[PDB]
Amino acid sequence: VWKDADTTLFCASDAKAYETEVHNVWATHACVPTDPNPQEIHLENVTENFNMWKNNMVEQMHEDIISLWDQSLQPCVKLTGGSVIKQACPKISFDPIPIHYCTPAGYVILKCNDKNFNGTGPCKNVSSVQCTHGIKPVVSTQLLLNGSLAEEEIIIRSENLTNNAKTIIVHLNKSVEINCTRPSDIRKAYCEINGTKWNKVLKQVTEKLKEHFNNKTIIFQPPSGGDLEITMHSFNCRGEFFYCNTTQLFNNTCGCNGTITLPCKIKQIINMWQGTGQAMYAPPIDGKINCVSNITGILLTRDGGANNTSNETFRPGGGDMRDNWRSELYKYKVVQIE
Ligand SMILES: CNCc1ccc2c(c1)C[C@H](CNC(=N)N)[C@H]2NC(=O)C(=O)Nc1ccc(Cl)c(F)c1
Ligand SMILES: *[C@@H]1O[C@H](CO)[C@@H](O)[C@H](O)[C@H]1NC(C)=O
Ligand SMILES: *[C@@H]1O[C@H](CO)[C@@H](O)[C@H](O)[C@H]1NC(C)=O
Ligand SMILES: *[C@@H]1O[C@H](CO)[C@@H](O)[C@H](O)[C@H]1NC(C)=O
Ligand SMILES: *[C@@H]1O[C@H](CO)[C@@H](O)[C@H](O)[C@H]1NC(C)=O
Ligand SMILES: *[C@@H]1O[C@H](CO)[C@@H](O)[C@H](O)[C@H]1NC(C)=O
Ligand SMILES: *[C@@H]1O[C@H](CO)[C@@H](O)[C@H](O)[C@H]1NC(C)=O
Ligand SMILES: *[C@@H]1O[C@H](CO)[C@@H](O)[C@H](O)[C@H]1NC(C)=O
Ligand SMILES: *[C@@H]1O[C@H](CO)[C@@H](O)[C@H](O)[C@H]1NC(C)=O
Ligand SMILES: *[C@@H]1O[C@H](CO)[C@@H](O)[C@H](O)[C@H]1NC(C)=O
Ligand SMILES: *[C@@H]1O[C@H](CO)[C@@H](O)[C@H](O)[C@H]1NC(C)=O
Repeated sequence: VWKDADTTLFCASDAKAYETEVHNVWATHACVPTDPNPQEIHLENVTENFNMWKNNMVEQMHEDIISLWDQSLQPCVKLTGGSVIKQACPKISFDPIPIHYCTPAGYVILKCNDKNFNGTGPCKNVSSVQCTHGIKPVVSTQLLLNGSLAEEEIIIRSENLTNNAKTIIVHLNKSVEINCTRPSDIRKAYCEINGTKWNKVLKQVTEKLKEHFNNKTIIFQPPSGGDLEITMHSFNCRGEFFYCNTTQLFNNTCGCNGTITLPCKIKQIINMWQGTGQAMYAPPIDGKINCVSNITGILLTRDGGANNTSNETFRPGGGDMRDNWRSELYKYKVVQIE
């Protein structure tokens, strides 16, 4: 028998002791080795209530990735609270590895196994684990990359679908590849996407949004302002910060069924996701830079004033990295064995 409780977690990883890669190096000194023989125990006659939007596991993983990034990414110049920090800025090797989050003695992790569980409310197929599965701390906006997929249906996850400032997390069941490259202006980059698969999955998601918003007309629109970090789909590829224009995906047109080519730029000055200010890095490395990533989720914000209007308007959201961890941690919760 158990009780809801918060506790300090510890991380586990398949990290290589001989790697120079920064994620491996952080987990070699901050995490344990993954359990060589994990045990999931299904708990019968048991229904449990979950809530991904009030889950302390998210804020603890957030804390970890903050610290991994400040130990691994060394910008030339940091501009925080008036201070201006000059540093060394060698190029690093960057490629995230899965992290597992594990309870200490006396506590345990309950797992929701309902395939169409939306994130809040009851779960009747519940298991028990000592560690979560392997989660990749991928930092990005608009699109959630290299994550896990919904088992059955596309799932809409939000704290309050009526609050328009409450972000929406769309969990796909079919991943779409995005192939982003800077070949051998050295900051010009691009991304290739199957419009065939994108527009079909996009149409499937607007069907899902009709269910939650009284059959109304779903309209996709580009971000209506902000810094480049949220107006573009931004991510780190091998240590370089990419900024990609995604208006061709957030578009209601679809003569369009081939490959979509998104324009991208590698930026050296960025607004940090940790909130601490600005940072400037060094020019990108020699040679072809290439990352192929799975799109497994979308982040969205709904427009306002349409209380009386016939349609609903959704634009690609992002910015708060806590929602990125929420999208992989939603099915877990820590409880104290009483
Ligand atoms: C409704 N949303 C609220 C909202 C909106 C925008 C933002 C926050 C919250 C937080 C954060 C504030 N910090 C700041 N303004 N300097 C700011 N996020 C970021 O700057 C950010 O993610 N950058 C970033 C860096 C690198 C990569 Cl690869 C990347 F993919 C993204
Ligand atoms: C509970 O979840 C498991 C794992 O996903 C799956 O086999 C099935 O949906 C459920 N099985 C039982 C016995 O409850
Ligand atoms: C999720 O399901 C619960 C009931 O299990 C319901 O109260 C809530 O409105 C649902 N939210 C969404 C976004 O579907
Ligand atoms: C991408 O998705 C496919 C299937 O959806 C899977 O086989 C592959 O391992 C995924 N890659 C990553 C990095 O998640
Ligand atoms: C994903 O879920 C949607 C329901 O929104 C469904 O129509 C679609 O067929 C599913 N795709 C797969 C591959 O199961
Ligand atoms: C969702 O937000 C609306 C708008 O403020 C609010 O009136 C409503 O109470 C919220 N829904 C819930 C279930 O709290
Ligand atoms: C990614 O794009 C590059 C350049 O367009 C190409 O050489 C490579 O084969 C692509 N990879 C995949 C998996 O499509
Ligand atoms: C929404 O539209 C579908 C169309 O298949 C219909 O079956 C359903 O009853 C409608 N719901 C509402 C609330 O109008
Ligand atoms: C993205 O491209 C469109 C034209 O396709 C352009 O109007 C828009 O300004 C671009 N996005 C940003 C953030 O500049
Ligand atoms: C888009 O996906 C389909 C799979 O349904 C694949 O056959 C096709 O090659 C992809 N697009 C391109 C341009 O190759
Ligand atoms: C997704 O995974 C592949 C292989 O694991 C990797 O090359 C790519 O860089 C990842 N995507 C991002 C955005 O890091």
